[PDB]
Amino acid sequence: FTEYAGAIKTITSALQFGMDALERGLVDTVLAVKLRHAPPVFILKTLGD
Amino acid sequence: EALLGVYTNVVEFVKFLETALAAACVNTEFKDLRRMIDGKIQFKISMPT
Repeated sequence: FTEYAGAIKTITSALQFGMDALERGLVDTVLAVKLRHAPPVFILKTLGD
Repeated sequence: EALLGVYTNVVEFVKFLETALAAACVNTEFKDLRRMIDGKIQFKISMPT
């Protein structure tokens, strides 16, 4: 009973490692999208006038 | 002829719990050092990706 409940804690900590390492993939790619459409200031500043 | 001497007090220093050095060290008082050989602390760090 202390080995059955000592390995079910392994797989949930490998399931919590599953989802809460995928939530980076939102924060990774959305930051990566904004950088793909990122002109710098010394380009955009005169065009904005 | 009985005489009487002049002795000053030992300059007292109050124990360091009134000093702010207690911030640098949590202080658990310990009962037998001749009984402990090598105490230890173990860390276990799970690391997401």
